[PDB]
Amino acid sequence: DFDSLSGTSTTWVNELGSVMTIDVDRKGGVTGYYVNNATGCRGLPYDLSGHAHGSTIAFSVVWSNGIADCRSATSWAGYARKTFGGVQIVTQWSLAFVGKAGGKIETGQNVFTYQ
Amino acid sequence: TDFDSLSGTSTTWVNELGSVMTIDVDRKGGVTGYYVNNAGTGCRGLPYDLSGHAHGSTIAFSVVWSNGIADCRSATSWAGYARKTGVQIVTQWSLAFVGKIETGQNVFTYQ
Repeated sequence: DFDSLSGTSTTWVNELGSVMTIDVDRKGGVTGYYVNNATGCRGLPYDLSGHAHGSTIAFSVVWSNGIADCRSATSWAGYARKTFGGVQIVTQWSLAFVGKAGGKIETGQNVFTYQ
Repeated sequence: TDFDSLSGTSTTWVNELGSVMTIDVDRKGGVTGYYVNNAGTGCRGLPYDLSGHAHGSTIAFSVVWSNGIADCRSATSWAGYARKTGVQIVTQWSLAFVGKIETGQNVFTYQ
């Protein structure tokens, strides 16, 4: 349950080796940071914010940190899935970026495992 | 113009389903405000908090559908870009509920 992360800091990794550390407060506020391993802005920390309640969570990263700006933003929505024994976050992500052709939106799936 | 131009401002946007959001962009591009689902659906006609971040021409924000009044056991995230046509935000959304995931597109029109 995301309410069980109240007052904790936890690190999670997805199938690409992208990592996030999320702090969930007593009201379900989510702060932390994300390191992308996919793409541009690889290996640098980006600020992350969102919210969790019950079995669902959502969080956002803008890919600009004052070092590398990938002219893009990603948001994730997910649900908690308990594993034999652990808990994973099963997400769908939305990506927006501005390139030569202007704005483009993309989508995919990411599963985050608790470390 | 782009989201940097909204720093220190509060603005209202309406999507093609007639749902409404108000976004407050702080001086560092933090986004806070409220979302009202008007679609059909649960958690309808009540403000939910939204949070996210904006920089340049892109924005990302999310809503967890629990506000201490109605809980729809779900979370929606949007990522989008600002487009001049009027100014619109073209978004892709992801919705996670119960566990299942749905996706779609919303276009928000500045009021």
